[PDB]
Amino acid sequence: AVTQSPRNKVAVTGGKVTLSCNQTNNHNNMYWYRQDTGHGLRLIHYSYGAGSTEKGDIPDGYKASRPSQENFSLILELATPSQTSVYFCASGEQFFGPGTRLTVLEDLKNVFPPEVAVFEPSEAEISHTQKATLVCLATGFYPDHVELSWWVNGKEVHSGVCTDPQPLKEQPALNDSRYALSSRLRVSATFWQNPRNHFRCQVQFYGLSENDEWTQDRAKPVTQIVSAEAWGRAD
Amino acid sequence: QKTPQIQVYSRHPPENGKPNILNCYVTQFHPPHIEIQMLKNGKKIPKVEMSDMSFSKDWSFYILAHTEFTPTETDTYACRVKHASMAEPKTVYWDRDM
Amino acid sequence: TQVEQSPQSLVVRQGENSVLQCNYSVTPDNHLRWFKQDTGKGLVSLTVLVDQKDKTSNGRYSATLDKDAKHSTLHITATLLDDTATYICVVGDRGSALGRLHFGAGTQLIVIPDIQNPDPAVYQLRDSKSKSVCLFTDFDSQTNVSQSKDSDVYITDKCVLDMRSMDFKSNSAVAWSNKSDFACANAFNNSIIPEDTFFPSPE
Amino acid sequence: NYTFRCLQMSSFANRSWSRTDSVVWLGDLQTHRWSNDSATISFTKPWSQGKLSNQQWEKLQHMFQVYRVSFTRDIQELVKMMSPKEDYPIEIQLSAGCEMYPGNASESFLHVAFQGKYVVRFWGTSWQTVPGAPSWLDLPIKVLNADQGTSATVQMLLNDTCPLFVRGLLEAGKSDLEKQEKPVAWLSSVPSSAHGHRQLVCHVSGFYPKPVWVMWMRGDQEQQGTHRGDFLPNADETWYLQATLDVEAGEEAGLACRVKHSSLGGQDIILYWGSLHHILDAQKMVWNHRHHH
Ligand SMILES: CCCCCCCCCCCCCCCCCCCCCCCCCC(=O)N[C@@H](CC[C@H]1O[C@H](CO)[C@H](O)[C@H](O)[C@H]1O)[C@H](O)[C@H](O)CCCCCCCCCCCCCC
Ligand SMILES: *[C@@H]1O[C@H](CO)[C@@H](O[C@@H]2O[C@H](CO)[C@@H](O)[C@H](O)[C@H]2NC(C)=O)[C@H](O)[C@H]1NC(C)=O
Ligand SMILES: *[C@@H]1O[C@H](CO)[C@@H](O)[C@H](O)[C@H]1NC(C)=O
Ligand SMILES: *[C@@H]1O[C@H](CO)[C@@H](O)[C@H](O)[C@H]1NC(C)=O
Repeated sequence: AVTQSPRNKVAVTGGKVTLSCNQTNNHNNMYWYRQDTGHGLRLIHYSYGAGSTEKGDIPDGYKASRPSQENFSLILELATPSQTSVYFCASGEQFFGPGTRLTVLEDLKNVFPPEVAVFEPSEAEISHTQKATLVCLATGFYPDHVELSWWVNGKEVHSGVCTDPQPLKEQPALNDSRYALSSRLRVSATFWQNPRNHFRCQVQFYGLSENDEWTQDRAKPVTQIVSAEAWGRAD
Repeated sequence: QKTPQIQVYSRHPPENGKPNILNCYVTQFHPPHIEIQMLKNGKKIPKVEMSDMSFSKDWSFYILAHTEFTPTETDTYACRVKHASMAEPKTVYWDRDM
Repeated sequence: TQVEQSPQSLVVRQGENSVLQCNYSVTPDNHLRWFKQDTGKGLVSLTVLVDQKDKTSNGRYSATLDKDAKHSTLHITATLLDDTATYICVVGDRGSALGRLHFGAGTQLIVIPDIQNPDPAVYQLRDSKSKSVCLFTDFDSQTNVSQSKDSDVYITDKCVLDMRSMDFKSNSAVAWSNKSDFACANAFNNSIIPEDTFFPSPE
Repeated sequence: NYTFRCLQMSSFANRSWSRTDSVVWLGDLQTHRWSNDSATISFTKPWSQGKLSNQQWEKLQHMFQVYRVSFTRDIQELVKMMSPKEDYPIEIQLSAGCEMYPGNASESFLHVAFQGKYVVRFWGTSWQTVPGAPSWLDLPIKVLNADQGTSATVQMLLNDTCPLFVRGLLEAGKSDLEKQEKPVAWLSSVPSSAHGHRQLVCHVSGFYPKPVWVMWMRGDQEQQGTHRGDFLPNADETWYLQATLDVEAGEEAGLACRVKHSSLGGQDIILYWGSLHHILDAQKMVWNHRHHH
C-alpha cells in the first residue's frame, strides 16, 4: 500500500509544509490529489518516474519533488488558509493513500487542546435496560483535529462504541469557534457493576509541534493525549 | 532541416496579354510552416490560392500555389518563399522559356 | 463537473437494497471504477467496468455500465452498518499511463439500523468530579434529533452503536448545558419525542 | 494497382501550441481534407463519401474526432515522460492506408516519422521501432502498447475498414478516375550550361492521367539525350511534364517533339522545330528577359 506522513498537521499562513509519500508497490507514475466537500478529488501535481514531475489541474501554491521511485512530496513554500484540505497520494491500476488532514490557519493564538470528561451511567439505565452507557465529552478544542478512543482495562474497545461523525461549534454564529465532540460506550449492567473494571476515554489532539514558537501565558497547545477515566461501581 | 526548391510555370502556352494561370510549386522543404507569396512587379497579388499541403515518400512537404494573370513582354511575375531553412527569403522570377 | 453523481446523500434501512448513479460526459471512456471511502480512511476499489455494455458483481456489490449512455448504477444487495461511507465514481479516459482520472463528488450513504424493540429514554449522567449530561437513547430510526434553539445548550446528532456481543443496535444523542434552568427532561424539546419516552425523576 | 494513403502532419511548437492537418489521396486524386480549423472532415470530391451510408460514415468521423484530440494530448504527455531527452519543436507524420491488387487481395500499412526520419510502424497487433532507429523510443513504445483498446481498433481499420472502404471508393469514383484530358504542347529554348550549346524545351500541360510519353525525335530515331522532367501538378488536377534536349548550336533543325498519351487515341502531338506554327507561337510570346537565371 501507500505510506504517507504526517497523517495530520496544522501550520500558520506562511510556514513551510512538506507532505511525504512512500510506497513499496513499485509504480512509475504517482499523483498528488486533494479532496474538498462537493468537488471530488482534483489533481495538483503528478510524476512519471524518478527525478521528474509535472503540473496537474490545480498546481498553484504547491510544488512537487521525486527523488526515489518509492518517494513523493507535495511542497507549500508559503502556506495559505485556502490550502486547508485533505491530501491523498495515489500510485499507478491506481491505488490511493490513507490521506493527510492539513488545517492551515490565520493565527496560532487561537489554538486550544481539549478537556475530556467521562460521565457515569445512571441507576435508571441500569435498573431498566440492564445496560450501562458511559458518555465522553471532549470540549473547547481548536481546530477539530481529534481521534477519540475508548480504553477498557487498558485495551481499546470497538464493540458498543459510537463517536460523533463530526464535532459541533461551541459558538455557531462566529467563525473561529471552539469545538466539542461526544462519544458513547455501552456495556452490560453486570459488566459495569464490577469494581475491578477500568474505563478511559483517550483523546489524541493535533496542534503545534516543537517547531512553532510560543509566547502566551497558558501552556503551548502541542499535539498531546488528554483523557478521563471512571471505575466500576458496586453501589 | 531541409531547403525548399521552387518551380514556377504556367497552365497554358503563354500568349502575351491573354488570360492565363501561373503556378508556384514548392517542394523538398521541412518543417511544414512556410510562407508562399506571389509577386507582380514587386507587389503582392491580393488573391493567391494554395492547395492543402502534403508530403512525398521521403517525408518532405509540398504545396501548390496558383494565381490568375495575363503575361506580357514587360510585366515581371515572381514567387517569394519564406522559410526557416533560409535567413533571406527565396525570390524566384517566372522565366518563360524555362 | 465532468462526472456527476446522484443522489447527493442517501439513506437506507439495515439489510435493504440501495441504488447509486454516476453520469459522466468524459471522452474517451476507457473504464469506470467505483470506490468506497470510509470516513478518515482513503479510497478502496470496489469493481471495474470496461466494455460498452458491461455488468459486474462482487459480494453484495453489483454494478452495470452503459458507455453509450455514459451512465452507471451501483447496487448494494441488503446493506450492512459497515456500509455507511461515501461512494466515489471515477472514469478513466485512457487504458495506459498517459491517461488522467475524473473523480465524482461521491455519494454519502447512511444505513439506519432496524430497531424492532424501541425504548425511548432520556437519562442523566453525573461527571466523576461533581456537571452532568442528558443522554437520549434507545429510539427507532424514524425520529430525527434537531439542533439546539439556544447557544447555551448543546445537542449532538444521533448515532448508532452495535453491541455485537448481543446482536443489539441503539440510537443515542448527548445534550448538555452550563445554564441553571437546564433540566434533562426538557432538553430535547426542540426535537420530536414519543409519548412512551421514559424520563426518570432526577431527585 | 491503386495506392490509397492518408497523410497526417502534426506540429508541436511548445507545451501549449499545436496543429494537426490531414489529407487523403486515392492514387493521386485528393479525396479528403481535415483542417485543424474545423472539427469535421471535409470531402473534396462528390464521391468521397465512398460507398457508405450517412450514419455508417458518422462512426468513422466521430472516432477520428476522438483521435485527433487524443493524439495531441498523448504525445504532449510522452514528451513530459522523457524529461531532458527530446525537447520542442516536434514534427510528427503519419502515412497510413492500403494498396489494391487483382482480386480481393490487399496490403495495408501505418508508417510514423519523428522529425523527418521514419521510426515507428504498426504491424500485426503492436507498434514497433523500425530497424535502424533510436533506442530511446522504446519506453514510449512500451507505454503505447499496453492499450489493447486502441491496438484493437487500429487492427480494425487496417485489416478490415481500409480495403472495405477503398473497394468502395473505386467503384464509386470510376467516372472521375477514368476521365481523359488532352495535352497542349509548346516548344522553346534557353542557353545551356555549356558554352556554344543550347537547351531545347518541350512543354506538356493539361493532360490526365499521369502516364505519358515525351521524346525528341529526328524522324524515326529517338534522341537519347532526351531528358524527361518531373511531374508538376496543375490547379485542376491535371499534370505538366517538360522534356529537354541539349543541342550543338545550329543542329536545332530537323528535330521534333512527339507526345504519346492515352487521351488522344493514336493521334500523337508532333511539334516541329521551326515550323510556321512554332514561329507563330514564339513571336506570340516574346519579352525583355529580366530576370532569367
Ligand atoms: C488506417 C487507415 C484506414 C482508414 C480509412 C478511413 C478513411 C476515411 C478518411 C478519414 C480521414 C482521417 C484523417 C487520417 C488520419 C490518419 C489515421 C491514422 C490512424 C490513427 C490511429 C488510430 C487510433 C484509433 C484509436 C484511438 O483513438 N486511440 C486513442 C484513444 C484511446 C482511448 O479510447 C479508445 C476508444 O475511445 C479506447 O477506449 C482505449 O482503451 C482508450 O485508451 C489513443 O489516445 C491513441 O494513443 C492515439 C494515438 C495513436 C497514434 C500513435 C502515435 C505515434 C507513436 C510515436 C510516438 C513518438 C513520440 C515520442 C516523443
Ligand atoms: C490483423 O492482421 C494481422 C496480420 O496482418 C494479424 O496479426 C497476427 O496476429 C496473430 C495473433 O493474433 C499473430 O500470431 C501473428 O504473428 C500476427 N501477425 C503479425 C505479422 O504480427 C492480426 O491478428 C489481425 N487482427 C485482427 C483483429 O483481425
Ligand atoms: C508557443 O508558440 C506559439 C506559436 O508560435 C506562440 O504564440 C507562443 O508565444 C509560444 N509560447 C511560449 C510560452 O513561448
Ligand atoms: C488546433 O485545434 C485545437 C482544437 O480545435 C486547438 O486547441 C488548437 O489551439 C488549434 N491550433 C491552432 C488553431 O493553431
